[PDB]
Amino acid sequence: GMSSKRLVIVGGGITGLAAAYYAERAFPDLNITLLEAGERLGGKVATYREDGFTIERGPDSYVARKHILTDLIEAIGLGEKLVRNNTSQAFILDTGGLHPIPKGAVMGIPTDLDLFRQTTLLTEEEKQEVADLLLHPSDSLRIPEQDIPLGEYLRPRLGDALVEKLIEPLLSGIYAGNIDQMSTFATYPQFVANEQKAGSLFEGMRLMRPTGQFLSLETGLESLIERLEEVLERSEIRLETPLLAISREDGRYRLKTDHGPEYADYVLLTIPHPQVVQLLPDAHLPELEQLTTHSTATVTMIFDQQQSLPIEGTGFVVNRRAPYSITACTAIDQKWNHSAPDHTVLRAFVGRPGNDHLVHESDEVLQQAVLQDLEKICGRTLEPKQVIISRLMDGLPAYTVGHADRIQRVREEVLAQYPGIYLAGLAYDGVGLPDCVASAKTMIESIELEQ
Ligand SMILES: Cc1cc2nc3c(=O)[nH]c(=O)nc-3n(C[C@H](O)[C@H](O)[C@H](O)COP(=O)(O)OP(=O)(O)OC[C@H]3O[C@@H](n4cnc5c(N)ncnc54)[C@H](O)[C@@H]3O)c2cc1C
Repeated sequence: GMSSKRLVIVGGGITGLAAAYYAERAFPDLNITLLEAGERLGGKVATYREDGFTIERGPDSYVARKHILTDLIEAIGLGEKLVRNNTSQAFILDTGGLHPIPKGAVMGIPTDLDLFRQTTLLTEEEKQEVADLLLHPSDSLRIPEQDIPLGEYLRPRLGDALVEKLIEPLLSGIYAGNIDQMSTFATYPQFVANEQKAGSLFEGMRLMRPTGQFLSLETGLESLIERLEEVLERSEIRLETPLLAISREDGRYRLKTDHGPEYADYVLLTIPHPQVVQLLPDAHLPELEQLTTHSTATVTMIFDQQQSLPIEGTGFVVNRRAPYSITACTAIDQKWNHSAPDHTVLRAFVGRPGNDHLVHESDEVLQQAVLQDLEKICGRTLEPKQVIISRLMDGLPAYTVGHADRIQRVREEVLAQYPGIYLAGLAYDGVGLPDCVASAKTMIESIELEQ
């Protein structure tokens, strides 16, 4: 039966709850305790579910192709609630107004020049320049052997205008990252693979030429959190119990909390990475000290069903140069059939790296900024019936070239200074829900080798 040894999982978001699920199965004889600092499980995942609404406060969905989360959802009995996103028309907002996303393009890279050059997003001259670059690529281009930033890869092939006006805001989406720092190999390795096969970027994207790509749940993403807790059979969940310190107990660890210590043999930290650095002072973790973040607010406005749709499609992304506080907005009721059946619901995002001060301001200042933006964008006065504001402090890390190797080195240092302490979550192996689930599964698995 039960071993003397104990696993403590720290953080009750998706990474920590997934970790407990997988730990229950991998180690029938190991004791499992989960410490969550706040009043609830779920971390960033939270769903507003009153008055027949199902409106996401944090992540709204996940990439279906990352099927580990689909598999978890099925295994725990939630498969029947899976819904896909509707596709219709999306837009880029810049200083020149609301432009439809150009047709004839894969990830903003033109594959049909005639259709693409109908766009108003670039000037005629910029369009001619994109065409000349695509059809007549320089012999001086070289396929990158080592990883380089996306912007360094893309700018010489496509020019600055297309990268700035279309690709960056398209590919960054609600996350708002900087195209010029993100890794090429870790984000879009198929660009390079296809270029190498087709001999040019334009013909590489043409190999890739063609119900949306995303999954959520009818009962809301928070129902996933709730079901995970429910299917745990022996893990002890302690809410309102932040981990405050880690000390050595002759090979084991003493974990300090407000209500007395927990003793552990294995510790999985799934909490924000700057708390990792502070909790593990004998570990030299500059990689984690230099991993930056920004904060995001979501501001959701519920309107009585509208005769003139405020946005004529699923939503828009905003060019960072334009005079707006919002970085993106979604017509939730257009994108998700289940969320708000008899209403018009808009969800705006606010916050970029190096520019997120609005997120720390009051609800009235945040709301007013979002309202002004939309009233200008939509042409008219808008009178929301209800507003739901959520704030995801330090929520998005900026992964740059060499991240994955830096995280390997962080993990080796932690294992060498604190044997039995493992890390998982959004700082490490990908920001998205499925990446975090995988992060949890792989770290649980690797404890399995070490017993
Ligand atoms: C604005 C925004 C939008 C996003 N949209 C998407 C999306 O559409 N699709 C997608 O796939 N991903 C999205 N993500 C990424 C997604 O949120 C992450 O994949 C996921 O929530 C990370 O979960 P986690 O458990 O690692 O961290 P968190 O959700 O941050 O959970 C950390 C937990 O640890 C707890 N904690 C903190 N300190 C302590 C302590 N000292 N002791 C104990 N517990 C502590 C916290 O209270 C929390 O419960 C989005 C992220 C943001 C910021």
